[PDB]
Amino acid sequence: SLIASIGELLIDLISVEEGDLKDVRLFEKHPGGAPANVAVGVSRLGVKSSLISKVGNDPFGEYLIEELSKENVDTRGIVKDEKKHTGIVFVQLKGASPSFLLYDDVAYFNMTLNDINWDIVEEAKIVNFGSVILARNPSRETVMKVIKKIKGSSLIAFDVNLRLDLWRGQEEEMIKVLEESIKLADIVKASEEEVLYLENQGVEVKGSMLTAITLGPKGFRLIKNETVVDVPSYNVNPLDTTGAGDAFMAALLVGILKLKGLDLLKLGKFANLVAALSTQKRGAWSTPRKDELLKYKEAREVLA
Amino acid sequence: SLIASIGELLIDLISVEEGDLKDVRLFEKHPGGAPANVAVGVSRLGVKSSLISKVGNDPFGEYLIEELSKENVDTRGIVKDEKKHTGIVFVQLKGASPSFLLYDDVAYFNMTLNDINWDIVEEAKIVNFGSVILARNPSRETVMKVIKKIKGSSLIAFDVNLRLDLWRGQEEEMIKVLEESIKLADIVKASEEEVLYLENQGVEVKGSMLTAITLGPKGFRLIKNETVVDVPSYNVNPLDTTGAGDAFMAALLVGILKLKGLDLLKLGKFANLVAALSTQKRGAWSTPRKDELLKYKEAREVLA
Ligand SMILES: Nc1ncnc2c1ncn2[C@@H]1O[C@H](COP(=O)(O)OP(=O)(O)NP(=O)(O)O)[C@@H](O)[C@H]1O
Repeated sequence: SLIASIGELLIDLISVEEGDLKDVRLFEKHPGGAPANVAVGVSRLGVKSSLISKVGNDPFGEYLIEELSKENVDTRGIVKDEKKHTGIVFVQLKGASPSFLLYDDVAYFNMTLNDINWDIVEEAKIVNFGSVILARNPSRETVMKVIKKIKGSSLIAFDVNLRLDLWRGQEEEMIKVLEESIKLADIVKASEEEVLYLENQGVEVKGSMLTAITLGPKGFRLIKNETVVDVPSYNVNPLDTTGAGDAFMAALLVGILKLKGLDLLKLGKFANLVAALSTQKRGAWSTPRKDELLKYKEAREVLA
Repeated sequence: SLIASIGELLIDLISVEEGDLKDVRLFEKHPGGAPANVAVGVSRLGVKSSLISKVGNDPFGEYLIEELSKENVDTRGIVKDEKKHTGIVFVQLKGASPSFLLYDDVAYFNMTLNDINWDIVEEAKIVNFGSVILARNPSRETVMKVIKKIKGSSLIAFDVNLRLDLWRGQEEEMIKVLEESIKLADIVKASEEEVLYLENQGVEVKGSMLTAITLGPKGFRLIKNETVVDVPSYNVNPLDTTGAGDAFMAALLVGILKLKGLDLLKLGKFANLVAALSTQKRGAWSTPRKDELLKYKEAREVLA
């Protein structure tokens, strides 16, 4: 029962104080990258996890592999780039206007077909990927080729996770690769904003097997073949919602992998529980551990 | 008179705690880059200073330009790159073995001939550069062409500032460029360690007009045509010596510009004073300001 994530793996330099990145003085270093965040979540839920990515031959690349190893995420598919350094992004999560500065000339955007460990990806039942990694070549063509290649042997999950800043000057190609990725996906996760934006350009944001649309404060919605199920969010006191989204995706993939048929109700309750609890942990890796979850019936239904 | 510096301008992310960069958790952001440090030093000493470099069209590029402007440094020659981000370097100054992680695929290494403001360069009486910017093309060929084109129309200063990590795989090409740069230099500055490294590979570390060899805390030595002067450092209890070298250079260049002749005595004392006092300020921009210097006889002789 393997779940493989392929994409960006990087260092998040999170602003410690408020203000535009221009005026932030202090930063905290943490591991980041949607695919890596989900990989860690999947692992915490008790499912063997693998990450396919590329870091530089430097201290930060070493740091990320170490942190991933501590979470028991299979790191064999993470290649070290001798020319490009570990990906980094400076982020400001605070304030009404969260912002970021992502360095694109880095290792994870430099993946080529010869970097892919095919044994690992062919061994997975579900392969997860996002749009961020597709923002630049060679990683874009590489990822698309890998997906097209394993289609049929593995369920393909795609988190839209759209970041317009990463496509300035190539919006036409963006629409094309996103649409192509969606059509290749059995599982598609997106926000209503992303659904509107995309559909407002002739692109239908839907998975062939399952679609999950996040509604921010209203919770989320699980759509399958005209059968729609809405799930309001739990009312709790969040300490940090930074990793909620990826905690949700992890849960959703683990649930799909675990339950016989795709029972939207049980899946929704499980996903919801994981996300809700993730808000009680700090950081990008806030997914709760299997243990903390067994105390819940909505979790035993999928993990136990 | 105007002194122009050409080279790296970047963001220094300084480790807050000790330890390997892999483990450092907190980093403080500050403006950095030898040429920029010298540019600021020159302006503080009351001389018109211009910096020729390239930053990204991003928050950090804006931060650097703003900071330089607060120091009255002419930034007209600082170009914004639409394709590369602002240079950055993660730094560990603490410990027995300080280290760094310099991101090389950044804006300041991507300078082309059309990025150079020739008006500013030609108008300068002294043009200063260092070896770091020569680490990668196109900046390397660009800087060499500029120096060769003004050679003879302006004094040329070169701070060896040797960083081996930046030349791995190209150690031989390194020696060639340093040799040629030193030979194009009227004024050469280097530490005794560097002198013993180059001359040990058939490289003579000497300027055609003046040579400055530093000896760390002990002091420095000014050499001009077989005339060797030893300047023992003034006694001080250092708060931070990070910017001492660049403060020394800024002083050395302002002295050379102001002094009718090349009185190595009036030059030594001045540079010695400026460097010594710089140890009383924290950070890469530690050059004392002119107003703090007018209280010293050794300084008035040069500025007043
Ligand atoms: N503790 C100190 N007390 C007095 N003067 C100092 C002290 N440390 C440095 N200096 C002065 O500042 C000058 C700068 O030297 P240093 O910091 O070694 O710069 P550098 O030669 O560029 N070395 P680097 O660029 O770090 O490889 C010295 O030659 C001294 O004259």
